[PDB]
Amino acid sequence: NNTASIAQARKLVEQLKMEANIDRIKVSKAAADLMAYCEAHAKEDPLLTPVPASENPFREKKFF
Amino acid sequence: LIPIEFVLPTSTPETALLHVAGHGNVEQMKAQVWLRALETSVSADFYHRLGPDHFLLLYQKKGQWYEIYDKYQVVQTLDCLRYWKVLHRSPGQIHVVQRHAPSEETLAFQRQLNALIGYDVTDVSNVHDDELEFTRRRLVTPRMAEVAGRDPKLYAMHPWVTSKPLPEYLLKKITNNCVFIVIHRSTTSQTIKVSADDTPGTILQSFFTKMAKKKSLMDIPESQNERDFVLRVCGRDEYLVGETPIKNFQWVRQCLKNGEEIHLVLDTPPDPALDEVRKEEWPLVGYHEQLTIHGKDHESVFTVSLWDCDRKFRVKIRGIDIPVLPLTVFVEANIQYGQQVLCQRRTSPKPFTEEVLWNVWLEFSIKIKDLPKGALLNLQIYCGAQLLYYVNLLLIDHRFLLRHGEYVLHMWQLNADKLTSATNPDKENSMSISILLDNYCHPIALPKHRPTPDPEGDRVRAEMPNQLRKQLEAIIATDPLNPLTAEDKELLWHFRYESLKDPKAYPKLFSSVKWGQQEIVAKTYQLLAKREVWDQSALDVGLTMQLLDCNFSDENVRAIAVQKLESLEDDDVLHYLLQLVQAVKFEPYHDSALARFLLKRGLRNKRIGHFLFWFLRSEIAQSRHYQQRFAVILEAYLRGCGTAMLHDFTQQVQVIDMLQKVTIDIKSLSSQVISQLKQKLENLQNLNLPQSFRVPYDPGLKAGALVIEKCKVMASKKKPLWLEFKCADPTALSNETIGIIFKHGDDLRQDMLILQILRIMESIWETESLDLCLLPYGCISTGDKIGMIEIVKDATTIAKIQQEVLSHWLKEKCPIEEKFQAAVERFVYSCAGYCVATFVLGIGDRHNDNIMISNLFHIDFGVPFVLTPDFLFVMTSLHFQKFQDVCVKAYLALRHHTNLLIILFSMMLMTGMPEDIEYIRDALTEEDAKKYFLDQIEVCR
Amino acid sequence: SELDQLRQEAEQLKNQIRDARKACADATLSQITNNIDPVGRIQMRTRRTLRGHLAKIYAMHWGTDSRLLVSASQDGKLIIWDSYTTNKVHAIPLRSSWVMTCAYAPSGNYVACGGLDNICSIYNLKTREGNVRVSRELAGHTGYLSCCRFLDDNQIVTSSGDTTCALWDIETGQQTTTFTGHTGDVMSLSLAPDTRLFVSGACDASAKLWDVREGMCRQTFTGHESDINAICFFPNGNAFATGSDDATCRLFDLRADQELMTYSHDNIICGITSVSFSKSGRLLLAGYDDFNCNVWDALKADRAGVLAGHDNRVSCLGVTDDGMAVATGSWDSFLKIWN
Ligand SMILES: Nc1ncnc2c1ncn2[C@@H]1O[C@H](COP(=O)(O)OP(=O)(O)O)[C@@H](O)[C@H]1O
Repeated sequence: NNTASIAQARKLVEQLKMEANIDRIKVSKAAADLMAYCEAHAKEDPLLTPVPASENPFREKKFF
Repeated sequence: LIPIEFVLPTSTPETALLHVAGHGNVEQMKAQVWLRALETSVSADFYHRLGPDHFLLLYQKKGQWYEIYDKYQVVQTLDCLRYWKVLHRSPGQIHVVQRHAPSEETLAFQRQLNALIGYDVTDVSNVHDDELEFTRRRLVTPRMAEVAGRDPKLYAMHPWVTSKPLPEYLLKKITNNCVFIVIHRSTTSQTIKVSADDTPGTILQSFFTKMAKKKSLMDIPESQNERDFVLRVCGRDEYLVGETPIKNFQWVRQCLKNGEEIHLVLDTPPDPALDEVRKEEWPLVGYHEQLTIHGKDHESVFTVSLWDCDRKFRVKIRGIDIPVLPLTVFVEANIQYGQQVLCQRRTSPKPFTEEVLWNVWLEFSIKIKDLPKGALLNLQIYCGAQLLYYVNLLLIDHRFLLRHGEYVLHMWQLNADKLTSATNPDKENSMSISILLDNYCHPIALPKHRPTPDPEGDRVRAEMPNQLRKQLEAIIATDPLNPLTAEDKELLWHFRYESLKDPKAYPKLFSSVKWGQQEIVAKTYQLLAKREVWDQSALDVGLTMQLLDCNFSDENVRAIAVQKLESLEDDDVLHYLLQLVQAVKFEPYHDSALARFLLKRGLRNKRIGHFLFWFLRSEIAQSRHYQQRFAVILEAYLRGCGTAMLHDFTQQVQVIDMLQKVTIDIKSLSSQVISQLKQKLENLQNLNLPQSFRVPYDPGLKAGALVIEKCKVMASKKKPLWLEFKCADPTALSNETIGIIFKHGDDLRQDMLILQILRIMESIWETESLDLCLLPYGCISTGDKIGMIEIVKDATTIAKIQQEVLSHWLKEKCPIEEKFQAAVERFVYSCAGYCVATFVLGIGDRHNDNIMISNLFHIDFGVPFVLTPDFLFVMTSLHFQKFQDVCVKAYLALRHHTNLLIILFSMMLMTGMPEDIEYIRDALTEEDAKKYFLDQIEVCR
Repeated sequence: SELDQLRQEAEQLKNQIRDARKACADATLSQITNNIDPVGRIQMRTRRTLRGHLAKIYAMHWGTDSRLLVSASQDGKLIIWDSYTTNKVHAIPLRSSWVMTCAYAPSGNYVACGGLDNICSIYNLKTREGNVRVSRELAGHTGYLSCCRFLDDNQIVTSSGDTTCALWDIETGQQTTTFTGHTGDVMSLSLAPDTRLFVSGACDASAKLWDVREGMCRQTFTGHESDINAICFFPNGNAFATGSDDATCRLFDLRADQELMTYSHDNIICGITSVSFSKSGRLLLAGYDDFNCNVWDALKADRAGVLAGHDNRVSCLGVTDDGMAVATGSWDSFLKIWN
């Protein structure tokens, strides 16, 4: 039962080579990027900042 | 064209060499041989005179003879051909032998057996097929192998060995790893001590060596060696030899538990020749790929698989005709598979005449390929809809074919009663309904499912989401009375290799499988092909008693159940044997695997044989529905046991018969009645009422010549017979009369069960190292409303002692304070036992007319229980404390087997008795259970 | 020889990957985010309740209109709700009672669902006769359909219990691509705004980034001690969060190829059933198996609020495409919209 174990173990190493052959980015920059993304889109998120009830279809109005 | 040289019935003997048309089946060969005998034979006149049924086809396999009973068997099924090809026997030989008529020996034997059974076995006046007679011709080979596989000497002696570990509360009684054997011989009481873990051979050798120069004192011939003797209880016949530590013998444990001496007497081995079994002359009796129309030309077609038939099942209900009617009326037909209703149909109101006709057709939804092997065609005449009649009919038969033609059936009138598959024997006042199943130029032969590599289980091997597992294993760990909603059946039917390694789930896995289809059953017969996590599982026999219940009718679910049971041991088998008997009713056919199990069990033990005999006889005398099936089983059994057992059965039957005559005479109506009792009993003594009949509830306790002055008639309702025989064993260490009560008019199917269930409960408590000392008094049922009850002497009805009383009475009966306290204990323990057991069995509430304080026990099994003041007073609270503690402890001990209690309760209320099941859940309900149970006790107090 | 050398090559490349990740782990997100103002308390109110399901609700999915949403339930029906009006645009009864997932198509014409049937049944709302007709039975999976998301009217990705994912072409009803590599049952997936990548969560306590175009595993993220129950992409598409039975959430960045943040509390002991991001991504809404649905600050990792509107397990939850409302399904047979 070597042809199966070997064919499997090769897929593993061919996958790990895929994953290891990637140019990662410093965690600091990944964070800065995400923080400045939220900072950018913070206004456009009514769940983060409660928007006026008039703009809320669920509260202000029953006709749609 | 297969060449077979036939041994002709007549002659040097003449042999005919043919070219058998092996393409077809045995019928072609029969026609060919007949024509060849007609033409070739010089003695062709002989066979010309004789018809076709005057010769039989028997072949010699490995020396013996086998019968070609079914011409419908195909050439491949003829194992002779394959046997010859392996042996290269070309041409083969089939002996064409001439028939013969029975001899008188056989007829007398058959009449004897039919007298024993109470019902003919060769009756063919109530059967619409040969299921019964083929069951009988098939049970032979298993019986021949079972008998050939017996040990003569040991079976003759039938040692009653055991292998359970010794309970603690007995290990205190045993000390020093030794016991005291009070050997007897003639009158000498030679006491010798031996270690509690010695085989009887060692004990006998040691006794021989020690008294090798004084045995003449014991009054034994000096010329005899050790093997010339074997021990034996005194007052019974239970021999004690074999290979077992002398601590493992149920009678030794009984003695130790009740604290009584051990007494033995030397004896001789019952010779094996007395166990001979009379020779028997009766010679011993496809898949879907080979049995399909597709791929064949119509002129080479002989069979049509049940699955090719895409059509719908339909039936023709011609009408009904009753000799006399005993409103609106209308029929309803159903298909059923183990209490399931696959499809339903009915008709319209009709006049209520003595005969009605429709010639109508009723069409079913289920295709003829979707039918399962075991479908029941129920036929229900309702009236107005208050059911008034019923009858059932299998659709496939025992020999793997479909029913086709006109059928006239006799209806039963109005449980396991409604699942019967036999026709009323009342052929002259029963309602008869005729029907036609459309015919087929070829027969419809359902194959058996082929198990094939099913890789959904093979390559789904990682573990499943711990969310799905968590919602599945919460469902599985429910009651065995759990209603499986189609949600649950689905979730489980997809996880059909997850719950294949969880035995505690099996009667919840196969409760989901849909039997209405054909792919489902193929998948479910591939599921059971890899069962390495069931066979080698834990042999829990409180589970296997749910794979042999009403809801399951498959041919392999019950097979795995019985495979589990095959590994039990003799005593275990004995404990539940009443339900195993009650669990052959549901076997859809007559021949099954549970029946062959009981057969094979009864031919290597004797206590099992005796109790099996009495239970089968009771049902044959009572269960008119299945009486034919039970009679077949019993008669297939009675041809294997030894002659001596036959004689003992005969004598017991004679005694019971005579006693029944006297009883029925007596209840025909003062002291004149008593004198007439005396006269009848004396005449019966004169009329050969024997004095040697192993009392049925005890295959060792023999009752001897009656003691006439002691009998009487009680003044209660039924007024039974108070018989008092005397032991027929001279060596008895005492002379107490073997008592019996004989009672007419009270159903003895309840009290016979309840006693088994409390015996099992005692076994469980013993396994849990306790002893609440309940008394199971041997009760057996003999006919309808007639039973023989063992007598427990030293007894007195509670009511009587009342007509501080109970306490005073006790203090009196025990002059010594030590005996008094040992009594007060043998009273506390037992009152607790009974209180808990009846609070479980839901019968505690009744007046005190059925209780006998020997110890304490109850009689005449018709609030949690009765705990009247006198009892507690006999037991401020010190003994009252030991009482509560033993109560609660036993209560929880038993609540750890609510699975087994519920299964036995249900399987009992479904087959024994004449919203009612739920009481076992509330009653059975640790702190919570303890508090609830203690509440019951406090309320009664 | 060949297998021991290949095993030691595997276990060397593994520590090369661990070192390539530890190298980038220069600063933590909790440090960088110490400065930003905490999000505070997201006091949420139950705006709607969706009655009509007869049994447990297993899945739901908002439409691109931000108004319609499908929901799957144990009762064997697939209902389409109007969040604004609560009216059922469709109440489709299903062939299989054990439906486990549903997915409103972005186009709004098709809806899909599936479950124990091992088939992704695609339904058409805009049928020729206007009825709810089954367009396709996407068969081929060897296990229960665990999740699926429409790429378009003709393409849909589905995950299953066979430990693989698959891209389908609705027209051919055939698995365009097959995403092999998982070693466990795949509980969830999530399409990135860019349809060329999607992540999937499995019982192996790991997630995998797949290339829709090609069909390869690009990166594999670990850190969970138990099965991953839910996963979705960060609004931007460069990070994603995973919910697990280990009672902890984690955030993963693709470019940093490692864990950035953990969202958990000592009080939280039960597993996470569902997750969703706010339109901005600052808020992560996690469903729990304790009738609660805690609101976390994605950057601060602080539990801003809790959504407790159900009497039973909150199995599923979602966010509108406009981030205007939050739906939360539960085992109590009720969904609830939040604002
Ligand atoms: N197994 C037994 N052994 C000895 N005596 C018994 C046994 N069973 C019942 N009796 C006696 O029979 C009497 C009760 O008869 P029973 O048949 O119970 O009356 P009823 O049928 O009216 O209840 C009691 O006096 C009791 O001593």
